[PDB]
Amino acid sequence: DHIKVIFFNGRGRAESIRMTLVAAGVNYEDERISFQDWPKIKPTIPGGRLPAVKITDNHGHVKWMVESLAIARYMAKKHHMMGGTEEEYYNVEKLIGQAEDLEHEYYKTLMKPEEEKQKIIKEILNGKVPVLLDIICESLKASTGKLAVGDKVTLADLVLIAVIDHVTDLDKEFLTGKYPEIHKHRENLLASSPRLAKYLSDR
Amino acid sequence: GDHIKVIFFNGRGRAESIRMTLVAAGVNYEDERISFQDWPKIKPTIPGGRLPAVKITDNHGHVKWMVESLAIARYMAKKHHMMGGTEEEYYNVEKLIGQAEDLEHEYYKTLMKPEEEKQKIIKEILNGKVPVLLDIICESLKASTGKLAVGDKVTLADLVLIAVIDHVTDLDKEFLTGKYPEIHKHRENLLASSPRLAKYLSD
Ligand SMILES: N[C@H](CCC(=O)N[C@@H](CS)C(=O)NCC(=O)O)C(=O)O
Ligand SMILES: N[C@H](CCC(=O)N[C@@H](CS)C(=O)NCC(=O)O)C(=O)O
Repeated sequence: DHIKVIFFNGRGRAESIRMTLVAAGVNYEDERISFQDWPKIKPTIPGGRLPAVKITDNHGHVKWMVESLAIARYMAKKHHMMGGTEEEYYNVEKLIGQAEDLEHEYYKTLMKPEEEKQKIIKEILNGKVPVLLDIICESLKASTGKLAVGDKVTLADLVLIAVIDHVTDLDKEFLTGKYPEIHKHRENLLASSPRLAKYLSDR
Repeated sequence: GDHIKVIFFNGRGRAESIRMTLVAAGVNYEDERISFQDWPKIKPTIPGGRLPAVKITDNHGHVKWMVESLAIARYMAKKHHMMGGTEEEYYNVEKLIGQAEDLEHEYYKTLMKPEEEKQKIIKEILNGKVPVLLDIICESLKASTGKLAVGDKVTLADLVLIAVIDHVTDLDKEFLTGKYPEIHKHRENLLASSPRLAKYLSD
């Protein structure tokens, strides 16, 4: 099996797929599509949207996967990162749903001109962003372990890291002196996963 | 002796997926609808401060709280064999869910806005992402190994899809008239496959 991850942006929707693969110790090839090449490549991608995952086997047969968090969930599930009980599974999904709500605020700021981007940033950072970070903080407090859910790595952990990095892309100081539980989550995570720590250090 | 209470405000909102999976599973529950007037006082009693939420009471009267609509839905669906029976069916369940939620998110752009502003946004999405997403869902449905969204039996993907199509039609009751045969065909196949849901929806 050759796994290829096809995407536009370096820390976009593909991050959860890449992080999931990295934490599982599964090898993959990154293929980044330029803004210039997209018109040509679009019709070749089932569904016409990125990110997408092209899996090619030993005999050269191709299976396609699309919808970032559907792919992420599938891989996580295969590598035991979707919780170990129905109840852990619920808590993995709760946190993902929370992180995705936060991500959606961030998305409001994306590919807009330097001007409109900063009016939206100011609106969300005084709006749903702190509300959602508080909700995530409380969710983290309720874990039975040191990570988002239980004591071992799940998709919840990886989706959370990616969304937090997005918030700090909007205001680098936003979590400075605040949300100890979030800061602590990342500490505990990089310790449970040398791979991810190594992946994230590089970029 | 679990008492399941579904707490919400809309009525055909984010709770719908929870209600529909309970209905399909033939699991009984109580609807508690929160009025605008009552929300200020009820809000601090809901963990997370957001609806919908599910309050589960045993025969002793201990409380377990569930929040995040699609985390609750997924947990219920998983418990009742509606999240696919293989890892690949599971991926396909999530793919369709992800597609439906993209559509839902366009619909949300129109909500709780004054009549005039709502008409400007409705026109934008209906000539933009809405038809693009409906075409993607149509092709997803075509790729099913059976007559429903994934395989031949009910999954969460089926219920999330019908909820989102009803939202599209709330925006323009004619939008799918003579279009998207596979979507109409899906709902047909679904009501037939689930008397309980057909009953639930007719009323
Ligand atoms: N539900 C999303 C859909 C992906 C999506 O909205 N892709 C955008 C960029 S992140 C895209 O490929 N736009 C190019 C196009 O649609 O032509 C996912 O997580 O996979
Ligand atoms: N967590 C997401 C979203 C929850 C959400 O945005 N709920 C809103 C309305 S649909 C809410 O209860 N807001 C009340 C408030 O925040 O004061 C879900 O349950 O699907």
